[PDB]
Amino acid sequence: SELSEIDSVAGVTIYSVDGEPKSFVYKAGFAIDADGAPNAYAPNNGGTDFTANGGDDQGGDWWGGPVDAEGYPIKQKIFDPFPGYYVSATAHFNPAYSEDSPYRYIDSNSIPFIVLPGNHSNGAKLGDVALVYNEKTGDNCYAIYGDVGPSSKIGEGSVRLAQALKIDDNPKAGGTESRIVVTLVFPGSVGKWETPKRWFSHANQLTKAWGGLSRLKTLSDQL
Amino acid sequence: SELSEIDSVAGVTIYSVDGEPKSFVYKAGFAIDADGAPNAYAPNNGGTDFTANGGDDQGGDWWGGPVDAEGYPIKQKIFDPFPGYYVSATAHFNPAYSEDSPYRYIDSNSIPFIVLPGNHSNGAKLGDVALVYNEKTGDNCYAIYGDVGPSSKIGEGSVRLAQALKIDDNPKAGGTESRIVVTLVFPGSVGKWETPKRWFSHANQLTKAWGGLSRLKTLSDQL
Repeated sequence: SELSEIDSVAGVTIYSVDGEPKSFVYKAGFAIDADGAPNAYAPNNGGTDFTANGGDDQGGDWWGGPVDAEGYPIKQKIFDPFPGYYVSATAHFNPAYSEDSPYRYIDSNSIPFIVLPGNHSNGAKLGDVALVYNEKTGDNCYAIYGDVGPSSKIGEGSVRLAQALKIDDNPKAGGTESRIVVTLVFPGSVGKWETPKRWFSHANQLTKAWGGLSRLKTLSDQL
Repeated sequence: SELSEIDSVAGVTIYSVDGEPKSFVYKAGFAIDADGAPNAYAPNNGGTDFTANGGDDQGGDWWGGPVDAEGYPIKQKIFDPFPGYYVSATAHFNPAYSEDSPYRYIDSNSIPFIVLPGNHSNGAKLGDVALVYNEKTGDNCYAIYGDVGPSSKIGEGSVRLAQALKIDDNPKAGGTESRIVVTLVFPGSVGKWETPKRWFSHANQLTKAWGGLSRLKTLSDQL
């Protein structure tokens, strides 16, 4: 077999794929990561996700995004997409923008991105590209490794990636627990922030060199 | 008396203001410029503005945004805010993104920006900052010179700037022709693209040095 187990998370095996470019693959469900969307979090459950999923916004521990000097979530400004909403962070970021800016983070609503579990990146660096495939519908999309999830879970990506895969994109009730999504990651492919046009083109180039979606469909029968 | 006429458009006198930092001021209505908003234009009147307001989207003269090699408007991709909508352009732009990207242009929905009439920039360069004041309500906001309008009209700005001034922000039916908006432009203040946090902070410093909003309110009685 061209596939060799390199890792396993929550019952999902991750396989190294023989050949160039270097890649690994796994079949999992698809939870919705709204992190980075500028409407994900707001006071009093005003966002698309529950405020409490970012922590305590009243001077306790807030982990959902950047905080001020007193530990309160940053509120978006009049020049930000959703004034008064909190700034939701992703692990991948655009260095052009300050820590307190929604523009620093990857907008889950518009950018197809995958989540990898913490300590299970398997050599991938934030910004690396991937091909993502819904085996139930045939839908597929290129994506970046854009966020880090719990080390104990696997199979998660952005609101826009869900839309592209025809998976329910609602942050509260969406996603699927059915293991219908095949993710092919290209570790070492980018490793930095770049424009979506640039990384999408690169994902296309790597996928063609790797053997295309047709090869992924063939390999997916082993998963 | 601190004001000296430097220009006139559509019956609106534009005045330089004595002292540093250099500035000019005018009192005008506020038309809505949806250019740069990624939902402004789409085929078949799908955008927030009428498609015809961008020109001819059937291979003819299209001024609404970039076109392909055949002359038809560029459509947004799966990694753009509104896939399938046209790319709407502003005169001011972010050089980090390609001509065909909505991210290159100033998103009217989120960025407070003013329009100056073509051939009537009066020394201002795109990216320069301004203080904008609704004399009827007292609302005010800093903004950038973001787009170029018809040479025969004056008083126009972005959807977000309308929101900040509590003026109807609808691209089709909004804005006002009542001369209630006082715009104080700082020519030579920035003259390039930079993050909103940077230019907004600089506008705040220039306004402090210039004498604050209270000075603009007093000067507005001469307009």
